[PDB]
Amino acid sequence: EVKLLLLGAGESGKSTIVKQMKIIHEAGYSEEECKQYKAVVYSNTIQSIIAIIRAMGRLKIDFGDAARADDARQLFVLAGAAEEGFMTAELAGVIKRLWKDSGVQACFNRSREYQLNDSAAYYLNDLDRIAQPNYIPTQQDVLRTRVKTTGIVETHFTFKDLHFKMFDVGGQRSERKKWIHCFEGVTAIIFCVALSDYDLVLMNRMHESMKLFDSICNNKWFTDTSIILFLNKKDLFEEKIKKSPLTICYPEYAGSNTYEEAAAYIQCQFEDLNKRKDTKEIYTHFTCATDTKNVQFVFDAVTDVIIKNN
Amino acid sequence: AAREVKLLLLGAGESGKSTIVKQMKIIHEAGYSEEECKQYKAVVYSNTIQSIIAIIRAMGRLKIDFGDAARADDARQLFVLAMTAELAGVIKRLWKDSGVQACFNRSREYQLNDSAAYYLNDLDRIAQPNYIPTQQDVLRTRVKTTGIVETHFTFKDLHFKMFDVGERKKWIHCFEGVTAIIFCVALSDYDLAEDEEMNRMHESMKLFDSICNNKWFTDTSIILFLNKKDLFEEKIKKSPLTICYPEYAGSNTYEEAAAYIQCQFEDLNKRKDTKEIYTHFTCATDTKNVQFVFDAVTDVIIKNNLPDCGLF
Ligand SMILES: Nc1nc2c(ncn2[C@@H]2O[C@H](COP(=O)(O)OP(=O)(O)O)[C@@H](O)[C@H]2O)c(=O)[nH]1
Ligand SMILES: Nc1nc2c(ncn2[C@@H]2O[C@H](COP(=O)(O)OP(=O)(O)O)[C@@H](O)[C@H]2O)c(=O)[nH]1
Repeated sequence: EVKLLLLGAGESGKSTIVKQMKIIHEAGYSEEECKQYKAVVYSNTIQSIIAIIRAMGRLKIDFGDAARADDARQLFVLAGAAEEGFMTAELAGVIKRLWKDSGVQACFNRSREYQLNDSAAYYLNDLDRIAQPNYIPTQQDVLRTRVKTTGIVETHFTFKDLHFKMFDVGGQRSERKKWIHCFEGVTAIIFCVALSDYDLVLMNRMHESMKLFDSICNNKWFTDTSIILFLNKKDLFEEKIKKSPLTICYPEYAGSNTYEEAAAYIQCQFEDLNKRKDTKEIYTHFTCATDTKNVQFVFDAVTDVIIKNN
Repeated sequence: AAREVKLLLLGAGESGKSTIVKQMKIIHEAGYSEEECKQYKAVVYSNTIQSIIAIIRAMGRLKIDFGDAARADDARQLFVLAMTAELAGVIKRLWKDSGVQACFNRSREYQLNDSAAYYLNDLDRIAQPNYIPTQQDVLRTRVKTTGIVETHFTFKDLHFKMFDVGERKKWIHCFEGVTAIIFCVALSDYDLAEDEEMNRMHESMKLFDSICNNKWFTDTSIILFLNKKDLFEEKIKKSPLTICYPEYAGSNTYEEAAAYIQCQFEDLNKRKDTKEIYTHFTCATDTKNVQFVFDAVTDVIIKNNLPDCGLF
């Protein structure tokens, strides 16, 4: 029986990794279980479009089809009386026309300049499928779900004759930091880093993640804890690096803005934080948390290592 | 912030901690929507199944026979069949058998969910192919808590953070600035964990003794919830408190037994001069009572554990 502790800044993907464990080892999501997330998908979806639109204002930008001005105001009024767990084709229509707007899509691409759900685009596009009244959220839909984790979530599953007891720690900064403390001496830690946070001006979000990793990695609490590093959201990174310069996050970066090199660099910047390199090793994997195939492959490796290290 | 309140739910398990949690959602936020409830259809069924199963499976250990020998058939199916309107049938019939009912009445002899009768006596409306469980049905569900559950709610201009730990031991101390502890006690447990050392009540007492006197919570208000008083109100009429406190010489009446049990718990406070215990007789499943109780709880927190910040 092993105790794995998902760690890392919010939105790095701890939760998504939990679901993948469910989907990959125990059973997954019954058409029944999925139905549960209908309200979350709607919530996320509406949240995504509102954010983008409410951003057009600040970033000073006009809608494509001048008429979308009506749908904009409509969006809000309909978001208020929204009966969670169900979305009206009326609202479904408002979002749809807005998402297909020239100026709105322009704001969407200027996404880094504000806060926007990673899943924003994924849901919005599939809006036709999701707007249906009988719509049953797919496993991917569930995986793309974004819900702030509170308290500590604990999942169980057996893999390779091993009883895994995983832990995702939500809660505020301090008590979280304090909960981590009562987690000193865990079999393993899977620290997640959202690679796509390099170009975000949230200190830098990436450096923040780094600072956090530095603490966990060189912390006396985990001197016998397999520090596993998930350089996650590699997909969003790839689509992003070809437009945004890694320099934004690392001015001391001489390489080129290409997935391979930049990714490699980020991995370097994190691994370099490890002080006791001769004593303890960092097991890294570039991941796409939402990608089940990727995560199974990756978790396979994590297990193997876990097995040896003990 | 001064208007931040950290609440920790403690107690023995099946003592009503999560029921309080569920209640905080129903009272201070929205409650369980038609959809959300539908989510619990399964647990309500499993709860129901393991309950009737627990009864039958116990008839044996207690040398009990079915009323009408015809049920022995349904007994067989129940197992080799585990909801279908067929299952609903084997249940209803078994739930009516005199012998079963008699086994159900000796529940203290074995382990049985407290919502057993509730569900079973409502099996019809429940087994309905178009069953949408009620908040109450949700409230009566039983499902082990894992990890740490957290609930946020604003009430009386206070921002509450309530925690329920899933077993729970060194994690209770893993909290900082805990404003208050709501310790739950299952009153109806007096006449019955594992018949190992002491009975549930004494277990709970050990638990409370440990917490009530812990110096880590010296600045934490100790709220005691003598819970499941509704179930307690019934058992005291047909089961002596002596089963739990052999030295008990009082009458087996709600009022007297309840007071006694309160005393046994409050006596444990080894710091009567400095630390006060705020006791409440509750029915975690009763939304009305919970809010009433919780309203009193906050006034206590406001009036005893908060800086002069404006609420009092
Ligand atoms: N595109 C993409 N999205 C991801 C990936 N991992 C997580 N997400 C999404 O990013 C958001 C945050 O994920 P979550 O697990 O909640 O992060 P957490 O707060 O660290 O637990 C959710 O919408 C996830 O579905 C990924 O690798 N690629
Ligand atoms: N009738 C009745 N049932 C209760 C009461 N409190 C809790 N229950 C039930 O007792 C069972 C266990 O409660 P739960 O909150 O899970 O206890 P926990 O293990 O301390 O969290 C559930 O079926 C609850 O619905 C009560 O006050 N009256």
